[PDB]
Amino acid sequence: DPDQICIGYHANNSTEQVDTIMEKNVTVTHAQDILEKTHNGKLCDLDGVKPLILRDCSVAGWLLGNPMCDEFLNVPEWSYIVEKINPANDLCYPGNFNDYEELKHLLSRINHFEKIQIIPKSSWSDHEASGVSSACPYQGRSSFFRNVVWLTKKDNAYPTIKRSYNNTNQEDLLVLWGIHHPNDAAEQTRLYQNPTTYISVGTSTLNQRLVPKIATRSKVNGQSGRMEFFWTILKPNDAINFESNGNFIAPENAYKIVKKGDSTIMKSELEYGNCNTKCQTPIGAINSSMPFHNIHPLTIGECPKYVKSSRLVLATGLRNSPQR
Amino acid sequence: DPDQICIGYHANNSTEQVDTIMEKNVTVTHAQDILEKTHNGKLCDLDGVKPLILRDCSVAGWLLGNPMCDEFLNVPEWSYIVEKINPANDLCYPGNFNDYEELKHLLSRINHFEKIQIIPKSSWSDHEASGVSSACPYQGRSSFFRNVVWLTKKDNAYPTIKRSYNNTNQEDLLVLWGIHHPNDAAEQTRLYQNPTTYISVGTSTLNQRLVPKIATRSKVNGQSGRMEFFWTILKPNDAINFESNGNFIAPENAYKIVKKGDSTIMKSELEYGNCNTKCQTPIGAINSSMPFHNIHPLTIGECPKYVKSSRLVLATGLRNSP
Amino acid sequence: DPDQICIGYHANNSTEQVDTIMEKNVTVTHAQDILEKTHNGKLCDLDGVKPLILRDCSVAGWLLGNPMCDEFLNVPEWSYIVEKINPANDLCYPGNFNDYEELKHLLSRINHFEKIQIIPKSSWSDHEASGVSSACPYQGRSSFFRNVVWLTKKDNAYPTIKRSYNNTNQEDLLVLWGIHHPNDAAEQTRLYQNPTTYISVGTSTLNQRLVPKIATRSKVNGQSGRMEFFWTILKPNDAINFESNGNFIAPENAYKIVKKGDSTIMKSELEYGNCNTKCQTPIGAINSSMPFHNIHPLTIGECPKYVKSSRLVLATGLRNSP
Amino acid sequence: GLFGAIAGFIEGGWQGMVDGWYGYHHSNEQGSGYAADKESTQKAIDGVTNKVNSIIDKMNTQFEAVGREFNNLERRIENLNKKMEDGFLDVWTYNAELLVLMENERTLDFHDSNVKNLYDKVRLQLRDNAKELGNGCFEFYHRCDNECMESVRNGTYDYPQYS
Amino acid sequence: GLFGAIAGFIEGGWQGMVDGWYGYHHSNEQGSGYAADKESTQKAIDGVTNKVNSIIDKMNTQFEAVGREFNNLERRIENLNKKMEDGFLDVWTYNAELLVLMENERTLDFHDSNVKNLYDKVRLQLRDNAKELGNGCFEFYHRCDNECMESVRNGTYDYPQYS
Amino acid sequence: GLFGAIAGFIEGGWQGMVDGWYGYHHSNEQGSGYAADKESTQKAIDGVTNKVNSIIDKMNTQFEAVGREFNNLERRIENLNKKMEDGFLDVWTYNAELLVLMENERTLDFHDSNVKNLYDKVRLQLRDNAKELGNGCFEFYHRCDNECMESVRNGTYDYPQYSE
Ligand SMILES: CC(=O)N[C@@H]1[C@@H](O[C@@H]2O[C@H](CO)[C@H](O)[C@H](O[C@]3(C(=O)O)C[C@H](O)[C@@H](NC(C)=O)[C@H]([C@H](O)[C@H](O)CO)O3)[C@H]2O)[C@H](O)[C@@H](CO)O[C@H]1O
Ligand SMILES: CC(=O)N[C@@H]1[C@@H](O[C@@H]2O[C@H](CO)[C@H](O)[C@H](O[C@]3(C(=O)O)C[C@H](O)[C@@H](NC(C)=O)[C@H]([C@H](O)[C@H](O)CO)O3)[C@H]2O)[C@H](O)[C@@H](CO)O[C@H]1O
Ligand SMILES: CC(=O)N[C@@H]1[C@@H](O[C@@H]2O[C@H](CO)[C@H](O)[C@H](O[C@]3(C(=O)O)C[C@H](O)[C@@H](NC(C)=O)[C@H]([C@H](O)[C@H](O)CO)O3)[C@H]2O)[C@H](O)[C@@H](CO)O[C@H]1O
Ligand SMILES: *[C@@H]1O[C@H](CO)[C@@H](O)[C@H](O)[C@H]1NC(C)=O
Ligand SMILES: *[C@@H]1O[C@H](CO)[C@@H](O)[C@H](O)[C@H]1NC(C)=O
Ligand SMILES: *[C@@H]1O[C@H](CO)[C@@H](O)[C@H](O)[C@H]1NC(C)=O
Ligand SMILES: *[C@@H]1O[C@H](CO)[C@@H](O)[C@H](O)[C@H]1NC(C)=O
Ligand SMILES: *[C@@H]1O[C@H](CO)[C@@H](O)[C@H](O)[C@H]1NC(C)=O
Ligand SMILES: *[C@@H]1O[C@H](CO)[C@@H](O)[C@H](O)[C@H]1NC(C)=O
Ligand SMILES: *[C@@H]1O[C@H](CO)[C@@H](O)[C@H](O)[C@H]1NC(C)=O
Ligand SMILES: *[C@@H]1O[C@H](CO)[C@@H](O)[C@H](O)[C@H]1NC(C)=O
Ligand SMILES: *[C@H]1O[C@H](CO)[C@@H](O)[C@H](O)[C@H]1NC(C)=O
Repeated sequence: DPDQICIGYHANNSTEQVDTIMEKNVTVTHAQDILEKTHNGKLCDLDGVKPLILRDCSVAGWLLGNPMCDEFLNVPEWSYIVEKINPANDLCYPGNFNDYEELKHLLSRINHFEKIQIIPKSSWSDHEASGVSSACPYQGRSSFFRNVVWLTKKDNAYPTIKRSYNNTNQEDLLVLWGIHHPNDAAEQTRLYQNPTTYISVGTSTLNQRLVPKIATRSKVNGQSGRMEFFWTILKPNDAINFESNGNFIAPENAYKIVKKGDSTIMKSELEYGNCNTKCQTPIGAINSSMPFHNIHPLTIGECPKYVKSSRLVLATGLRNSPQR
Repeated sequence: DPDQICIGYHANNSTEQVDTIMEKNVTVTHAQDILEKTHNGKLCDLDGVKPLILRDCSVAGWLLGNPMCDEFLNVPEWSYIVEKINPANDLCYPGNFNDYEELKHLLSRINHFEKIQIIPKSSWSDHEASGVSSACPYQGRSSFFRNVVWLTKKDNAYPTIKRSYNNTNQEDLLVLWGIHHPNDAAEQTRLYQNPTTYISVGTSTLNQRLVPKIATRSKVNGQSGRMEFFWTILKPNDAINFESNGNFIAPENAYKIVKKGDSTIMKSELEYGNCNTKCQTPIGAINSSMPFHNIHPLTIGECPKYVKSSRLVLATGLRNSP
Repeated sequence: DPDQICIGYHANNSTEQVDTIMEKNVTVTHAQDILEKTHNGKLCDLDGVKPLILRDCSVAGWLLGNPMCDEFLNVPEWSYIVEKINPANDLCYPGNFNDYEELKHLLSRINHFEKIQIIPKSSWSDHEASGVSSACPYQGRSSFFRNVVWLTKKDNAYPTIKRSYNNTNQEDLLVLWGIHHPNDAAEQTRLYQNPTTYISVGTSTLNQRLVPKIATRSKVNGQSGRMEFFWTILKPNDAINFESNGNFIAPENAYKIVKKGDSTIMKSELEYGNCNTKCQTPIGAINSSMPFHNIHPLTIGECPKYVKSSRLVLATGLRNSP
Repeated sequence: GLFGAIAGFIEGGWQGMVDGWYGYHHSNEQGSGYAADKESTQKAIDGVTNKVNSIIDKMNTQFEAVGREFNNLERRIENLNKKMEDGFLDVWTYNAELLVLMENERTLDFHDSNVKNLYDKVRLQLRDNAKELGNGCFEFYHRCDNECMESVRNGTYDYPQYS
Repeated sequence: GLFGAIAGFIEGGWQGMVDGWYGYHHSNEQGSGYAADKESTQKAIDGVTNKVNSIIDKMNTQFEAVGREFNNLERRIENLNKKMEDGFLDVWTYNAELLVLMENERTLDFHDSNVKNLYDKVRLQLRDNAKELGNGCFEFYHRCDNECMESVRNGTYDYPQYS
Repeated sequence: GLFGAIAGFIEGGWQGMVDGWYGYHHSNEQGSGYAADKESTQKAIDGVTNKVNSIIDKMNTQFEAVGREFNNLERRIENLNKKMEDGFLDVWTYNAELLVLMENERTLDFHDSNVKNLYDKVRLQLRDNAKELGNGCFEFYHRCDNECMESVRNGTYDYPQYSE
């Protein structure tokens, strides 16, 4: 019965496992998971600011004002933009948006537009401004883009247009306009009278002169004609000058860039989730204090760091071997 | 006299050396090399599939049908494509191939074409279709690209051309055409009659109107004129529409994209090696179970991971001291 | 009182601290700083070769010969090029330089040009060649770029220009030309007589035909007209051919590329420092034997490796006791 | 493990010691019980906590993928973009997984070392005054009361007093 | 080495032990013989095998260069492409080389630790019944036959009997 | 530290030993004094020097940023360029910082190990002839002069002679 002192270490009922280089599944007394693996599956407000959910509209359909996209005529400030992979409501009248991807890039740094009328539809005296197409229906009637104007001849005449707009606002202005590419020579004269036409556009930096391209093309949304759209950023105190004797899709409304900051165009099929988050991904929001996550590489907000790992666990305690 | 037991460790005759952070060339009892440093110096079949070895032809020369490239009129399915750095047989008639690199990129995902006729020579009733150049010799006589047609005036007239081709096949179709840029105004009227010409091309997505560029140019392959070539992918059930009143280098043949998968365009001066491999580089094939190799960064097949290392040896045994 | 031997380790007066994973600010007997954190704040010669300091001029103002940039009419060999973030003297006559960034990229591999005449002013017997603009002032009077020539009508006519230059030199030649985009139809006839004009340019590889664009534009540097500039590399033994009936900003001088090597275009507000270095950054030179530095990511010369660290210190000695 | 203590010469851990990571079991005439060594436990807690923080903080400036969009004739740069973003993600996934593996190994060995050091601390204190059983226990030659046991744990055991 | 056993208090290794990485040499009245310790050798074989595989597997998802072509007016993106690909190749070359260097160091130290632990296992078994010479050998005070040698190697040698 | 010697059972270091990293303090009839161990100190200098050289050499082929310029309609590739260059700088900054942290830890434990090994080297020589105090010192039973002290440092201590 002599007295004794022993040296030992803690054990418990933990079944937590960690990996090392030389062994896997080592049971430890304590461990710390450092990987967030769950999300709420929703699109939420970011730090109290609601996203712009484009629903069935594309960026092009919104900005040009496809009639199907009237929900988005005057959107409020946003935190990020959500777009579907293939939005149904794009360019109702078939064609293309020149430098479309660069334009979308600019959007990733914009939080709020203020749309303003720059050239009133009423102001066209010597031209018809009511051009419509069945490619752009609204309430079952042929209509047109809301923000630009289809000008055609009046009294078998299309006099040369000379119109200027001076940006007297303190903000940069996004201006949109287009050109119509007709089907044939007869269509050209039927719409615009003049057989040979152009649009010239000038600012302090822009030097554009466009000529319509007549070509035989496949029907798209019921039309073989095409519209090609252009954009520019008009600086405060600079003016834009349009000249045309036909095929001109005139600006009506332009966009003041009123708020700039962090934004992104997120590709997602999800709808609005009536929720708030600090960290958003295209497949759901993250509410976590973990340093890492494996939800999705594309995030915005105050987020954990993304890794492709299925599991990340640090040993904190010691090798768990209770006696028996 | 007293009994004794000792504790010890293995030593052997090994001369295998490893490196650590604190010391180099440590002799160990056992080591494991994990770096493949050898290749066979040949271009081989990849898993039983032979590559397309373009020899002295380029992609452009093959696809447009430079007469010097007739070996490649209808190639079979390939595993990868091998092209020389500067292939001598390219655009026989001088000019350029529009978005050529973007086209070559598409090729990196294609394993087989099936070439088909889309506009027969016989359809040209009111134009001459026999145009040739000494820039494109065949058997040393003036000829032309096999897959496109040089249309010129007939009876001092070049009426407006209107042709459509609807892709009724189930595969995507690679369509090629061109424009001829002449030497001067007199050459323009001599070949095409009309002094001011265009080529309009439309599909569901394409809206092109080309106009010839007359300029004074250096002779290349004996000619100062130029041809600029264009391409599009015509989807099943879409149609391509051509209109022109001159300078039109029309499609004759186009390519059905009948097999897509893993492929690449390998730049190499080597030719076919009559061998088979699971892993190919531009300088030779690899046959290895090592996890790493240092042969070449560009590989195709089931390959080890490339590193720039000259040596990678893992210690397995212990320090071996004499 | 009986004898003893003890085992111990070195301690000293060192206050040097290092960090490990498990603890920070460990006092050690010896440490080695491996991070250079200082520079001299100057722009220096790189190993005896002076940089080209463009002062208030851009690359475009230098090459075209903006009259404000006469300091740089014939610069000697350089080690690197320094340009301000926003140089005051760029395109005095407003417009743009086509593929400007691709040109500047080429410059980053050139150390010296020799400027040569390719079309003498004596060539222009049937056109006026004295065109100037208040957009390009020099000594308070309207002037123009030094290296190109503004041709206008003479005796109410502008006959078709045909000019050729053959590169008989052993070096590649950088050739610059421009087109003038006028304000309106009346200006077009006032300057060039011909209402519809072109510039065609041909080499063995270039095939260009430019047409001016009339548009109503804001005044920039007092002018609403615009000039657009173009460039090409003319190979030895190749020739360049220009043709125009108006709006042509003709070459006078071009640049032989005589020395190629490592160079760079550095953006900096700093002036020349009358010093010599082996390693230069945009904010100052580095003279160090440290393996790392945190001065600036963009460097030229024999330099340490850049890292974003504020501190990098290796422990060499042992934990130092108080 | 590397230091031979944990699951080594000390066969197993004690579920009865809920007090800390390392410590003592004593048995004398007054009774028996466990007591955690506060010094080694705290030092280990600090070390491990600092490690967890260090791992998190170094990863701080990780790559952040951004959505970029390209058209049908920008396929080369689209591919470059994708391989670039995938490339950085793979690098940072590797860095995280490897660091955790390597540090988990070091953490387990750190505990093993601390246990061995605690054992030696007692061994060098007691010297000839106790028998070393070889299983982590010491059998005293003299009587050691609760105050005597406390001095061994304190690191103030008085060897000449009992020799 | 870190643990002081290999090329340490045990000066050299044994050519005569072809059987395993660590073990025993005995010399009693019946004669002498080498014998590898199966338990410690196998444990080490497992650890080293797991290590090698982990290294191969962690490097599994690494950058693969892809051939991309660019025209004469695409030099900037051509250079960007080249630097990006070279950039990833340099990162993974560094990773591979460094991991091998670090784990080679750990591997040799692992063997060293295993030898020290083996020696200690035997030291704690024999205790007072044998003299440790300081060269890895123990000199028995009592007679120890071949079966007695085996109980030492087994870990079943009982102290109470020979003291 | 991991090995229990430095700031462990050997409580503090010696200001008095300027001659090397590790060594001995003797005190006999002839006097007292510090003596650095040549073998272990040299081994450590070599190990530490090679480590330093290795760290530098592995970082030798690191990413180098190059100035590239883009126009107003090339913002996407400009941004791609920026993130690529920043990406590699962040990777290599991480590599450099982490490697230094990890190797610093190893360096301190390396010295700790060297001190413990040196102590054991003397322990296994002296055996029964010295009393182990538990603080790094060995109290002799027999008298050990300057020449006897040297044989301990050399590793040529003759145990059978001093048995007594
Ligand atoms: C008037 C009518 O119904 N005509 C029948 C033919 O249909 C017309 O075919 C033309 C092309 O030949 C156009 O597609 C016409 O569609 C519109 C449209 O976009 O909806 C009609 C618009 O009012 C017109 N808008 C304007 C401002 O001009 C628009 C444009 O002209 C074109 O889009 C420009 O390219 O065209 C369509 O009504 C029909 O083809 C024929 C049977 O083959 O029978 C005609 O009675
Ligand atoms: C008619 C003749 O023999 N002229 C002699 C000159 O040679 C001709 O020069 C012209 C340029 O003026 C062309 O280079 C001619 O070459 C071809 C060719 O490419 O080989 C001949 C082809 O038959 C012709 N093909 C078609 C479809 O028209 C082709 C094209 O016209 C051009 O390529 C279009 O750009 O031209 C060449 O034979 C010769 O220059 C001169 C001596 O200097 O003597 C002339 O008698
Ligand atoms: C001759 C004169 O003083 N006219 C007064 C008008 O000023 C002129 O307005 C025109 C535009 O119509 C130009 O801006 C003129 O500026 C120059 C220039 O760039 O400096 C003058 C140059 O001599 C001329 N150079 C050449 C080679 O032709 C140059 C070019 O024509 C243009 O740059 C081409 O785009 O133009 C400017 O002096 C003024 O507008 C008017 C008041 O409204 O009063 C006129 O008397
Ligand atoms: C381990 O013990 C805790 C109580 O301390 C208990 O919550 C847990 O369920 C136990 N685990 C088992 C029984 O698997
Ligand atoms: C332990 O690891 C093995 C692989 O070694 C794995 O298959 C298994 O899922 C792990 N056990 C668990 C998660 O319970
Ligand atoms: C736009 O209007 C302002 C205020 O009248 C004026 O100062 C400026 O010159 C105008 N801008 C242009 C480009 O004409
Ligand atoms: C080394 O020894 C092994 C036997 O263990 C033998 O197979 C091999 O051939 C030897 N190599 C020599 C002596 O070079
Ligand atoms: C290591 O060994 C190789 C091959 O024998 C030799 O070439 C090299 O110089 C050695 N490196 C050293 C000793 O650092
Ligand atoms: C091509 O032909 C198919 C089947 O005849 C037809 O349905 C389709 O509309 C055609 N495509 C075009 C663009 O005319
Ligand atoms: C530290 O000690 C060294 C001599 O070992 C001496 O040269 C130096 O001046 C001292 N530094 C101090 C006290 O700051
Ligand atoms: C340029 O001149 C050389 C020498 O006279 C000649 O051989 C060459 O063909 C010329 N190049 C061109 C394109 O005319
Ligand atoms: C040491 O690090 C601490 C935080 O870990 C920091 O506050 C302090 O500035 C550093 N030491 C000194 C002496 O500055």
